Amino acid sequence: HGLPFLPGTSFKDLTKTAFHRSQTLGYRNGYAVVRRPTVGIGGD
Amino acid sequence: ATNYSANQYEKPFSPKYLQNWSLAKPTKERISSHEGYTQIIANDRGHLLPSVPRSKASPWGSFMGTWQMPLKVPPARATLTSRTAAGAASLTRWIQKNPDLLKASNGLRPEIFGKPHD
Amino acid sequence: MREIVHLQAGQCGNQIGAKFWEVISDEHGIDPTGTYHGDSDLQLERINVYYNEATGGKYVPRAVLVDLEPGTMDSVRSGPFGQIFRPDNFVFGQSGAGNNWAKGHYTEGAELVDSVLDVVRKEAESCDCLQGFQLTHSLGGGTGSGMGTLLISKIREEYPDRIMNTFSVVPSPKVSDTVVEPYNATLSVHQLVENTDETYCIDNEALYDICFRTLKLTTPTYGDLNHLVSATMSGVTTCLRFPGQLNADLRKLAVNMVPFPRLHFFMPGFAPLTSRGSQQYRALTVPELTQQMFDAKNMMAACDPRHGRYLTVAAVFRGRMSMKEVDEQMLNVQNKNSSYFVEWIPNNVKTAVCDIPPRGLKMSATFIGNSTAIQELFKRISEQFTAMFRRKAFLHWYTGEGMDEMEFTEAESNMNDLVSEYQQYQDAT
Amino acid sequence: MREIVHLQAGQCGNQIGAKFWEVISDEHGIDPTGTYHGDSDLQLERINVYYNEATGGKYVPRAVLVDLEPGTMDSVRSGPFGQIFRPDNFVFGQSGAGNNWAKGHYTEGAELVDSVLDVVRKEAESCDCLQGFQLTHSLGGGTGSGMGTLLISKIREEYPDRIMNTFSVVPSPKVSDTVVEPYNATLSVHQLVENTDETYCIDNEALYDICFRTLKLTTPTYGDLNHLVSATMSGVTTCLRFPGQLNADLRKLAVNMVPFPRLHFFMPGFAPLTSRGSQQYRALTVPELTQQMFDAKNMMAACDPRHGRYLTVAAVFRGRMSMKEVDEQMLNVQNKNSSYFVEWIPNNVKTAVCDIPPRGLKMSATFIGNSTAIQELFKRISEQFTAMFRRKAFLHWYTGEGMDEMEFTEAESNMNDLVSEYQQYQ
Amino acid sequence: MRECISVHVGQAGVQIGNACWELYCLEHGIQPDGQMPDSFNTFFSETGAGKHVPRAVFVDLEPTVIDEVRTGTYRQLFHPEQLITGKEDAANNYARGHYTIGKELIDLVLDRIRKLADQCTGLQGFLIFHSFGGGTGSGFTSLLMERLSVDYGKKSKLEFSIYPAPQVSTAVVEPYNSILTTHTTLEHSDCAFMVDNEAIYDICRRNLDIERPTYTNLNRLIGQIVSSITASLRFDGALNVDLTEFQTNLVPYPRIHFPLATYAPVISAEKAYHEQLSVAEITNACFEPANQMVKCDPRHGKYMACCLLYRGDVVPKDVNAAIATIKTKRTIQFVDWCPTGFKVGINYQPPTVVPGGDLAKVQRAVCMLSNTTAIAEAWARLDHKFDLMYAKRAFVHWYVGEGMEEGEFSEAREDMAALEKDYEEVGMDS
Amino acid sequence: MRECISVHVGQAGVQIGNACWELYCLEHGIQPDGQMPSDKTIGGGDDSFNTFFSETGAGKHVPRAVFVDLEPTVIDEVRTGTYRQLFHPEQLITGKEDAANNYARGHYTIGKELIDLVLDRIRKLADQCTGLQGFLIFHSFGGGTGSGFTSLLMERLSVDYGKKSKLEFSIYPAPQVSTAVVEPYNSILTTHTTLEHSDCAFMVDNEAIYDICRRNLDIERPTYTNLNRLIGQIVSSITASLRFDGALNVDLTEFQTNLVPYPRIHFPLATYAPVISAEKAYHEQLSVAEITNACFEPANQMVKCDPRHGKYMACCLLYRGDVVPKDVNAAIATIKTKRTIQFVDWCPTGFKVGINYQPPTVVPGGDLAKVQRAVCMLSNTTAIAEAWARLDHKFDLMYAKRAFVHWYVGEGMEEGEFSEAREDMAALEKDYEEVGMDSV
Ligand SMILES: Nc1nc2c(ncn2[C@@H]2O[C@H](COP(=O)(O)OP(=O)(O)OP(=O)(O)O)[C@@H](O)[C@H]2O)c(=O)[nH]1
Ligand SMILES: Nc1nc2c(ncn2[C@@H]2O[C@H](COP(=O)(O)OP(=O)(O)OP(=O)(O)O)[C@@H](O)[C@H]2O)c(=O)[nH]1
Ligand SMILES: Nc1nc2c(ncn2[C@@H]2O[C@H](COP(=O)(O)OP(=O)(O)O)[C@@H](O)[C@H]2O)c(=O)[nH]1
Ligand SMILES: Nc1nc2c(ncn2[C@@H]2O[C@H](COP(=O)(O)OP(=O)(O)O)[C@@H](O)[C@H]2O)c(=O)[nH]1
Ligand SMILES: [Mg+2]
Ligand SMILES: [Mg+2]
Repeated sequence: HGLPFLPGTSFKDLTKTAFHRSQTLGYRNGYAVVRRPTVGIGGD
Repeated sequence: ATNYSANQYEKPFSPKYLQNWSLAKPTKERISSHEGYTQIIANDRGHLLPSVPRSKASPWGSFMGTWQMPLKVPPARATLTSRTAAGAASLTRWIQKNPDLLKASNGLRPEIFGKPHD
Repeated sequence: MREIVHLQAGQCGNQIGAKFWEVISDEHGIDPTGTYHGDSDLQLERINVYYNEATGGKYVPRAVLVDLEPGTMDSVRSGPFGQIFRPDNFVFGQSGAGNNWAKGHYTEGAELVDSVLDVVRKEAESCDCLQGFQLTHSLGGGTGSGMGTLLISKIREEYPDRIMNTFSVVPSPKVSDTVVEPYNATLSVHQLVENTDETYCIDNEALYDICFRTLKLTTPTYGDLNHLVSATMSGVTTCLRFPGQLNADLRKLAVNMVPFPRLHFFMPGFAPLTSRGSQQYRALTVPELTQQMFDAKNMMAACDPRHGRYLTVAAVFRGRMSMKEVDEQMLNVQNKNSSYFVEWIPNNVKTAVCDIPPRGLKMSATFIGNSTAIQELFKRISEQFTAMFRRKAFLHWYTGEGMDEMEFTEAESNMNDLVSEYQQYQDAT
Repeated sequence: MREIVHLQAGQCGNQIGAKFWEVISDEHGIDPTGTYHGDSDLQLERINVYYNEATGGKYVPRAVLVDLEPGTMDSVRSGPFGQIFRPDNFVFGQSGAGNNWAKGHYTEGAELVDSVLDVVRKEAESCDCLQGFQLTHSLGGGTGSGMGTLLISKIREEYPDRIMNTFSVVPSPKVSDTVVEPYNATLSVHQLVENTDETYCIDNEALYDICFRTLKLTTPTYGDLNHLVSATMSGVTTCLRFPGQLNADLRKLAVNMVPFPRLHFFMPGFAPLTSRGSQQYRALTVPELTQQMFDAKNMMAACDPRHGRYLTVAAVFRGRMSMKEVDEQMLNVQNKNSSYFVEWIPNNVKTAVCDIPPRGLKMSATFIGNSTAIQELFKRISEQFTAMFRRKAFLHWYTGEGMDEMEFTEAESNMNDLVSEYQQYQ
Repeated sequence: MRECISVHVGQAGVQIGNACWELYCLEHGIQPDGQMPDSFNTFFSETGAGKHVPRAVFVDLEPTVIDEVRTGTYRQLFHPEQLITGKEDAANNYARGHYTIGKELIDLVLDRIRKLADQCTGLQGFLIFHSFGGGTGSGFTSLLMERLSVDYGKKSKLEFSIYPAPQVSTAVVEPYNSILTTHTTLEHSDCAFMVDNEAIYDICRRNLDIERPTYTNLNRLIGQIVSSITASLRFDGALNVDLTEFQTNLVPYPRIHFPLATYAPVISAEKAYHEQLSVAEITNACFEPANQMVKCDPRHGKYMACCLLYRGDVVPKDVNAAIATIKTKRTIQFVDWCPTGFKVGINYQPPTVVPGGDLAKVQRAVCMLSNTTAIAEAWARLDHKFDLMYAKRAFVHWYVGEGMEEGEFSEAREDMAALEKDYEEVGMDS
Repeated sequence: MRECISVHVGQAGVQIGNACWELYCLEHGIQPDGQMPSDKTIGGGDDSFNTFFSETGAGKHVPRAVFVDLEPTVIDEVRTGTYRQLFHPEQLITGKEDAANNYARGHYTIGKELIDLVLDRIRKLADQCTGLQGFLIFHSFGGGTGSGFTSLLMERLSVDYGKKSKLEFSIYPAPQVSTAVVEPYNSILTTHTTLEHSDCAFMVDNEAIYDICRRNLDIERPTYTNLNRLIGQIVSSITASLRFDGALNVDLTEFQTNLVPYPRIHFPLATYAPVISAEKAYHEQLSVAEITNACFEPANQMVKCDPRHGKYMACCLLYRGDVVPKDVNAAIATIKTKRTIQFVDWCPTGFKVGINYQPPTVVPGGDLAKVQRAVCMLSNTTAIAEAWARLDHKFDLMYAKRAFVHWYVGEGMEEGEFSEAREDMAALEKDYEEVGMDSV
C-alpha cells in the first residue's frame, strides 16, 4: 500500500480463479452495439 | 427483383452484416438515367410481344438440386500460384468442363487468381 | 394572426398527427382535456397559431383528420390525447382504399373531398390572417397519396397565394411496404411538383438508422419515429410562436430556399439528438449542433448530399446563443467544404434564431437542405416504374376505374425531365 | 492549441494504448470516472493537448481504438479505466485477419477504413490548432500492420503537413510470434518509408532485457512492458504539457533528428529505472541520468549502437535541475567516447528541460537516437523475406487476394535501398 | 362496420367452419350459448335478447353433416336458417351439383345472403370455403361465384380451397371436377389461397409430433390462418391490412390468382421450451419449402409477390431487418418484372390457444401469402390425369346424362391448356 | 460474437461430441438440464458462453451443434441420457439404415439421401451468429458415414459458403491395429476428394492415444471414454482464446495461415504435454519451460509417426494457465538450439504463440490432474510422408487383384474413380518430397 505509479509497482492477486470475458461490443440488426459494462473479468 | 443502395446507409444492409454467411445477391451501386415515355414491351395478359427479342435462357430459374448437381464438384477457391503448369491446367479444365454448375442460381462462384510457375 | 391549418390523411398521417399534437400540447401546457396548466406567460400569448378557443378556457386544435375508413381513427380516439380533437373534424368513408391510387383519386376519394373541403373552408374562414396549410401523408397508400393530392389540388385552386407545406413519407430503398408502391409514388410526385410550395422528404430507413446509431434505442417503435418527425415538424414554425433575435417564418424560409419553381423537395435534420447514457461524454454548444446538423449520416432522406451540391441550406436555432458563434460556424463549414456547395450562389445558408428552447433542453437546431443529390430518389423510382410498366405488371387494377394509359406516360416524362433539371444545375459552371 | 490526436490499432495497439491512458490520467489527476481531483494548477493548465472536454467538468481522451474483431477490446473496456472512453470511438469489424497482411490491407481493412476516417475527421477538425497524430501498432500482426498502414496512407493525403508519429513494434531477432512475419514486416516498412514523419522501433526482447536484468522483476507481464512503452510516450510529449527552462515540442525533435527524409527510425530509452534493493544504494545526481539514457544495453530497440554511428541524439529531462550541469555532460560523453559520433555534425545532441517530474520521482530522463546501427534491423528482415520468398512459401495466402508478384519485388528493393541509404554513413 | 360474411359449402366447408367458429367464440368472450358473460361485429351481430348470432351461411346437399351441428355443443349459437341442407347429395359429380340438384337450392342461399348483407354497414367482402374434389364443393360453389358477381358487383370474393394432393386423393373422378371448376370460376373469382391436405399431413407429422392425425387436427390449423387474415379488422394494430389489400398486391394478372399459404411458428409445447421465436426466425421459415402448405417447391420457379402478416409482440425494425436478409439470398429468386416485392402488416393481439389444441402458446406469429410460378407443375400434373382418362372417354356417361352437353370437356381442356403457357411466359426475360 | 458451429458425424463424431459437451457445460456454469444455477447478478452477468451456447428468452442455453449418424443406435443414448434435455431435439439427425463401411454407399446412395436435411439445419444455426469464426468437423476416415458423407459435407459447404473456414479434426487410421478390413479404400478416396475443399485438417490416431493413457496416466485398459476425454482437452484449448481472457489471442483463422504453406499440404498433427496422473504430480513441478519440451517428445506425440523422420514446416503453441510471457520466450529459444529438432530450410521464423489465463478444467471423476499450466500444439511436419506410403501400400495390395471393388461399383459409382484417386495421391507423395529438399 501507499506506493506511487511507477514502472515496477504492480502485483498479482493470486486468489482469483475465474477469468471469463463478456460480450459488451457486438452487433445487432446491422448496428455495432456497444453496451455498458455490468461485470468485469470473471463475472464479478 | 433488383437490390438497390441506401446511399448513406448501405453498411447496415451489407449481407454479412445481417448474419448471412454465404454467397449473396449483389447490389446496384449506380442508377442509370433515362427520359421520355417507356414503350410497352408486352401486350395484355402478360404475353411478350412477337418481335421483342426474348432471352436465350430458360423460363424457370436454374436451381441445381442434389441429384442434378454434378459429381466431383470443383473447389470454390483455386489460386494457381506455387503450382506446376500441367496441374494448374488440370484445375482450370476441371473448372471449365462444368459450365452448368457455374451458371446456376445457387451456383459456384469460383476464384482463379494468379499465374502458375512455368 | 398567423394561423396554420393542419391536414392529416391516411393512417400514416393520422398517427403522425396524433404524436405531433401531443408534442405541441406538451410545449404549450395544454393538458389531455383542454385546459391550460402552464408555467410562463409566453406559453399563452401566441397559442392561436394552433389552438382555437372555446367557452370555458378550452383549446381545441385547428386540425382536420381525413381517412377512407374509420379503422385508424378508432385508434386515434382511444389514445391519450384523443379527447382534445373536435368530433366534427373527423372525415371518414365506408369502404377502404386498398393501396390503389385510382380508388384514392377518382372513384372513392371524389365523394369525400367535398366534405373535407367544407371542413377546411370552415377552419380557414376563422383565421384572422391565415398563413397556410400543412399536409402530412404517405406516398405508398391509397388514402394518403391519392386523396391527399386531390385535396392539395383543390386547396391550391382556391387559396392560391397561401403556403402549402407537405411532409411526405416517400418510399424507402431497401424494403418496400407495398408491392405496388412506385406507381403511386410516381403519380404523386407528378402532382406534388406542380402543386406544392414546400415538400420535405422522410424515409423510414433513415429514421430507423437515427434511432439505432444515435439515440441507441434497443427496440424503437413508430411511437418514437413519429416523435422524431414531430420534433422536426414543430421546429420550422417556432418563430411564429415565440420571440427571438432573428425571426423567420415559412414564407421567409421558402424565399431564401427555392431558387427555381420546380425545385422544392428538401432533406431535414435535427441537431441536439444524443444517446441514452452518452450524455456525460458530449458538450452542448453551437459547434456541437453544427457538426451534427451537417453530418451526412443524419439526414432523414436516405440520399447522400456528397453525391451532389447544396443549392441552399437553412438552419433554425432555438435557445439563447451568440450571433458571432452562429454566423462564424455557418461561414466556416462553407469555406472548409467547397465541392458540395454550388458557386453561382455565393452564400448558401440562411440562419434564424429563436429564444425558447424545447422543454428539457438548453439549445436545439433544425436543418432543411436543398440539394441536387435528391434526384437519386426519382431515378430509382423511375427505374422501378418502367420495369413494372413496360410489361403491364399490375396495370389492370388501375385501368379498371377509368384511368387512361397516357397518364403513366406523362407522369414518367415529367419526373424524368425534373431529374434532368437537377442534373443541369449540378453540372452548371 | 497544440493538440495531439491519438490512434491505436490492433491487439498490440489496444494493449499499449490502454496503459498509456492510465499513465497520463494519474499524471494529470483524473479518476477512473473521469473527474479531476488534482493538487496543483499545472495539472489542469495545459490538459487540452490530450483530453477533450466533456460536460459537467469531466475529461475524455482523443483515443481512436481500432480493431478488426472486438474480442481484444472487451478486455480493455472491463479494466479499471474502461469508462473514460467515449463509446463511439470504438471501431471494430466482425471477422479478423488471421495474421494476413493483404486481408488486413486490401480485403477486410478496406471495408473498415471509411468508418475510421469519419472518427478522426470529427476530431482533427475539433482542434484549435492540431499539431499531429500518433499510432501504436505492431508490424508482426495482421490489423496492426495491415490496415494500420492504410490509415497512414489515407490521412497523409488529407492532412499532408501535420505530424504523423508511429510507435512501431517491429519483429524480434530470436523468437518470432508469427510464422508469416517477414512477409508482413517487409511489406510494411516499405509503406512507412514514404509515409511517416517519425517512427520509433521497439523489440519485445529489449523490453525483456530490462525487466529481468535491470528492474529485477521475477514475473514481468506485458503490463510491466506496456508500462515502459508508455513512460517514453510521455517523455517525448512533456514540454508541451509542462513548463520548462528550455522547451521542445514534437516538431523541434523532428527538425533536429533527420538529416535526410528517408532516415526516420529511432531507438528510445528511459533512464532512472532501478532494481529492487538498490534504491537505498543509489546516488541521486544529474550525471546518473546521463549514465542510463546512454548505457548501450537499455535501448528499447535490440540494436546496439556499438556497431553504428549516432547520426543525431535527443535528450528530454524532467525535474528542477541546473542548466550548467545538463550541458556539461553533453560535452562529456561526446568528448570521451568519440568513435560513435558522425563527423559532419559537430554537436549531435539536442537538449530540453521540463520542470515537473513524475510523481514520486526527484528526477527523470528520456532519450531518442538516430543510428546507422538500425539498418541492421532492416537487413535481418530482408534475408528472412528472401529466403522465404525464393521458394514461394506462403504466397498463395497473399496472392489469392489478388496481389501482384512484382509488388513483393519493390518492397524488397525499396527496403534494400534504405539499407544501403543508411550505410553511406558508417 | 368492417364485417365479413363467411360462406361454407360442402362437408369440407362445414367441418372447417366448426373449427373456425369455435375459435371466434373463444377469442372474444362468447359462450357456446350466445351470451357474453365491441370488436365482435366483424363476425357477430347482437340481438335484442342479448344473444350474439354469427354472420355465416353453411350449405350442404346432404343432411348427415349439418345434423351434427344441430345436435352438438353449438346448437344454440346458430340461427336455424343459417344451416341449409338438401335431401340428395351431388355424389362426386360436377353435373348433378351444378345443373340438376344444385339449381333447386341456389335460389335459397341467395335469400339468406341478401338478409346478411342488409345488416352490415360497411361490408368488406365474402369468404368461400369449399373443396375441389367433392360434388357440391365444386359444382355448387362454381354456381355461387357466377351468381355472386351480377348480384353484388365489385365486392371482394376471397376463397379458400382444398386443392387436390399430388399422390393421395379420396376419389377416382377428381380430375374431371378439378378442371371443370377451375375453368368456370377463372373469371369470377378474386383471390384463391390454396392448401392441400397432404402437405398439412406432413406438417402435423413433422413439426408437431402427431403421428396419425385426423381432420380435426387439420381444421384447427386452417382456422389459425383465417384468423390472421381478418386479425386487423378486430384488434388494434400498427400497420393495418384490410380484405381489400390482398387482391391488389398478389394478383398481377386476372388469370393468375392462385397464391399459396404458410403459417410459420407451428411447434409443439415440448419444443417452444427449447427455442426462441424471434421475428427473424419465423420470417425465414415462411420461405422454407419444408413448411409450405402445398407440395410444390418454390425453388423451382420464380416468386411474383408476397404478403407478410405479422402478429403479436413485434417491432418495426426486426421486420425490416429480417426481410433484407431474404432479399440477399440466392435461393429466393424473383421474377424479372417485380422489383419491390413485399407487403407487410403488423398486429398486436397474440394468437389464441384453443382448449384441446395442438400448437403451443406463442408470442409472435407470421402468416405469408406468396404467389409463385412454381405452381405450374400443379396444373401440368393434373392436366395429365384429366387427359389420361378422357383420351378414351372414361366416366363421361355420368356427366352427359344429367343436364350437361358433352362439349364442355373439350373447351375446359382447351382453356386451361392456355393457362400452362400463361404461367410460362410471364417469367421469361427481356 | 465469436460463434462456432460444431458438426459431429459418425458414431465416432457423436461419442466425441458427448465428451466435449460435458466439458463445456462444466467449464461454464451450465447444469445438465440447460439452466445455470441462478445468475444472482443484475441482468446478464457473464456472456462468455455465446461461442458455443445460445440462449432463449427464459434462461436456457442450447448448444450450436449438429449430431449426424446413419445408424439409430448411437444417438438414442444421447436422446435418453443425462444430457437429454440440453439438446434441442432436431439437432440430432439419424438415418434408418447405415452406410456399412462403404464410401460409395455413404457418398452416392445413402449420403445424397440425407445431405439436404442437414444443410437446412446448419443454415439455422449459422443465421443466429453475429460473427461466425468457422465450422468444426469431427469424423473418422474408417467408417462409411465418417468418410463418404463427410467428404460430401465439405463439398456442398464450398458451393454454399465459399471461402468460409472449415476446420476438421479426424481419426486417421492406425498403422498396426485397425477396426476393419476395407479402410484403405475408404481412407484414400476421401483424402482425394476433400483435398481442394478443406481448409485445415488435424489428425490423431487411436493407437498413439493408447500409448499415453497406459503409460503417462496410470489407467490400464483405456476404453474410448478415456480417449475422448483427451480429445476434448485439445478442442477446448484451441477455443479458449475465444471465451476466456488472454494475453495473446489466437482465433480459428490464424492456424491455416501459419501451418498450411502450400495448397495440397494441410495436415498438421496434435500434441498435448502435461497429461499426467494424480500420483505423479505430487512430485513434479510443472513450469512453463518444463511442459514446452514435452510437445516435441516423440513419446508424448499423439500420432504414430515420429517427427524426427521429417522436417518441422511450422508450429503452433497454445499455452494455458498461470504462465509468464517471458518464460514462453525462455523455452522457445532453447528448443531451436538442439540438433534433434530440424526446421525446414525455407522457414526461418517457425512459430506461433498463444497465452491464455484460464487454467484447464477438472472433470469430476476424470483422468488427469488438477494442473496449473498446460501446453497444446498443432505442428505440420514432412514426417507425414511416411504415412501415405503405408496407405499406398495397403491400397495397391488389395487393388491389384481387385478385392472388394464389386461392393463399390454396383453401389452407384463407376470404377475409373479408383484408378485415379490413387494416381492423384501419387503426386502428393512426390509433392512432400520436393519441400523436403534444401534450396541449393
Ligand atoms: N381439410 C379438410 N378437408 C376435408 C375435410 N372433409 C373433407 N375434406 C376433403 O373433401 C374431399 C371430398 O369431398 P367433400 O368435400 O368431402 O364432399 P362434398 O363437397 O360434400 O361432395 P359430395 O359429398 O359429393 O356432396 C376430400 O378430398 C378431402 O380432401 C375436412 O374436414 N378438412
Ligand atoms: N479416437 C476415437 N476413435 C473412434 C471412437 N469411436 C470409434 N472410433 C473409430 O471409429 C472407426 C469405425 O467407424 P465408425 O466411425 O465407428 O462408424 P461410422 O462413422 O458410423 O461409419 P459406419 O459404421 O460404416 O456407418 C474406427 O476407425 C475407430 O477407430 C472414439 O471414440 N475415439
Ligand atoms: N413514419 C411512419 N410511417 C408509417 C406509419 N404508419 C404507416 N407508415 C408507413 O406508411 C406506408 C404505407 O402507407 P399507408 O400508411 O398504409 O397509407 P394509407 O393507405 O393512406 O393508410 C409504409 O411505408 C409505412 O412505412 C407511422 O406511424 N409512422
Ligand atoms: N509490447 C507488446 N507487444 C505485443 C503484445 N501483444 C503482441 N505483441 C507483439 O505483436 C505481435 C503480434 O501481433 P498482434 O498485435 O497480436 O496482431 P494484430 O492484432 O493483428 O495487430 C508479435 O510480434 C508480438 O510479440 C503486447 O501486449 N505488448
Ligand atoms: Mg356432400
Ligand atoms: Mg456407422
